[PDB]
Amino acid sequence: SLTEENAKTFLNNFNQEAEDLSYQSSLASWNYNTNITEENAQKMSEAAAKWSAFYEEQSKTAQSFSLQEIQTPIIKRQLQALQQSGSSALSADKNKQLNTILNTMSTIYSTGKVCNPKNPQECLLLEPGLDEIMATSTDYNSRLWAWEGWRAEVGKQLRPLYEEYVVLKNEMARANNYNDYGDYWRGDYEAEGADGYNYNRNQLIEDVERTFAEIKPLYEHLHAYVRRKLMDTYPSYISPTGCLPAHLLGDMWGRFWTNLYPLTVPFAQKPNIDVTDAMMNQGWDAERIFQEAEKFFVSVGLPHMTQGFWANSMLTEPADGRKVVCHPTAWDLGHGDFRIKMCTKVTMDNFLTAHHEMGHIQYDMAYARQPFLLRNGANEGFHEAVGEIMSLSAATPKHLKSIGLLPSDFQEDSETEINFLLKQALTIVGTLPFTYMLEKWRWMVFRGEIPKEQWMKKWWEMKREIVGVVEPLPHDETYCDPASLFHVSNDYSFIRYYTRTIYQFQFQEALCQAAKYNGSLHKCDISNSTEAGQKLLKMLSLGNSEPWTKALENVVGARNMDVKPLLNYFQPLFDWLKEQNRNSFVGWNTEWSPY
Amino acid sequence: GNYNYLYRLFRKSNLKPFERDISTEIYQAGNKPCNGVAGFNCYFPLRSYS
Ligand SMILES: [Zn+2]
Repeated sequence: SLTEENAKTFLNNFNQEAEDLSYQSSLASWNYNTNITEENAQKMSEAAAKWSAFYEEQSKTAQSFSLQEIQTPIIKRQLQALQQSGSSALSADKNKQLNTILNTMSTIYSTGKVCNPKNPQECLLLEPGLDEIMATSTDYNSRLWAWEGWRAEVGKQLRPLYEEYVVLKNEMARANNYNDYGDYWRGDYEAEGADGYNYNRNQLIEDVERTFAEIKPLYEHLHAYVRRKLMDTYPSYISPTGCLPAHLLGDMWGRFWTNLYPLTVPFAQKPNIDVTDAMMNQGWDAERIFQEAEKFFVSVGLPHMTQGFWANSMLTEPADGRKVVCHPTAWDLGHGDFRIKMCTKVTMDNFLTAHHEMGHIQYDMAYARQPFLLRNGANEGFHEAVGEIMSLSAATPKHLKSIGLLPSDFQEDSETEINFLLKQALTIVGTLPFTYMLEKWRWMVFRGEIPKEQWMKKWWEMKREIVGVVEPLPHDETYCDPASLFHVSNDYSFIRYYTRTIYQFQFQEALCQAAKYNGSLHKCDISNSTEAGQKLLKMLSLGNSEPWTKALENVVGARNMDVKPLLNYFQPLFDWLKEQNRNSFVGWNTEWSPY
Repeated sequence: GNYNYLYRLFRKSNLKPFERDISTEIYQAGNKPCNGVAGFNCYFPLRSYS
């Protein structure tokens, strides 16, 4: 009769219909992504519209229950997760303007070519024919020209769209009891209701700033070492004491330094042993790859996969008559249906990707016992963290030696260990400061601390001091540098990549100290360990029903971010970096400019 | 979807052993008369399995 029973009945009625209505949309989307044709695309619209209309109607009707008299945490959490109205708080005309601005920005990012001072009949777009110069080309006057053209052609018209997008997002956030759009994004980390595990919205910022504080010397040493290694190819261009150039890196934006591995290598003579050229001599298949993945996954204490999983999943490329978008996905269709859509090849890259998707498959079925509203993560970082630890553990050299991939003659050597540590570092250490800087820039832009006439004054200088990257050519108050990313072009949250890496290291350490392991943190695995692997299964049963603080405290023992497995991971790498960088100058100054 | 089979979702009280009810009355969760229409705080007690 009172509020609790009515709210429970409304939640039950909503969950009775949503579980059936969302399944149709999920199944149609899976069919489209697997069988993209002219009929699935138009079939998307009616299912999506029906599901969206039902969800909006339920969200509107989920307001007559006040959030003060609900004492149970489950129903309060369900009502709050059903209270978020999203963009419906905006006016119809304002929502139409926001939609058309987003569409225009997306279609501008989709198009866009470059102009060459040489023969201009060549056009280079976002096709992989353009990033090859930035990743593989080792000469000058091409990568810099490509970067300048990309920032000049599509970097001009993205400014007027962004000016209106910022204010519209701020208005939409303010319409939902928020201070700014950055506050709305940070609200995902806000959890209310606990006994010592309560977390505040602003504290996230505080939990970020000191995190970057503990990766100053390792990143500075990596910057100095990569600069010194680049000196040989560019003795007259790279300044020994100055910051690294914006271009000439291993990425368009310097986010990923993976392509810098061939140029920056400790010992090029090392074979860098790989067993990709080993499955042909004895016979292997993609089905065998998935069988090995599931056998390893059930060797830790995880349930065996369903029979229909192997029947509804695509593991090899179709012969003819069907087209696949060629993107690895792990669909949760609903009603106990799970599928993997990806093309599997004979390569350890596909092996690692299959294990990463298998981690998601294990995670998704692990919360099948929730009333359709708690079937998510406590925070947005848990989803991609599950697949990272499984991929890391199966990639360990000891793991490959347990399945016959490695002959029982070569055990371990130090030089290959250092090479592997460096190549793994130049995928995370080189991207953490960039992510932090971009997130901070966006946060001050949305807060209002950066004026519209000084944008192209704060984006660069921080990159000169936080990331250690200096521009090759001046940029005035007419360009829009940060809008050129695909992530930025649409409403994507970028802080998720900053925290998730921590979750990649925090869990694994806790999964290795319970396996009677005393060695290096980068050489431990959870194979053949029933206990080391039970903790993750126990924790993978709450989702967002409990605060992420409690789930973390019961899995790793740390209530907040205590991120120091990275230093234990790359410990020989840091020691070697300190040893090598002795007759040099570690650091950079925000005064030098190449031109 | 096999929408033939149905089941009961909302009832005022529990069922006695070896009891069967086929009443199609609207279950009222709120404190206001339903008037025979399915509006607020009133839903059908029978759902499908699909
Ligand atoms: Zn993933």
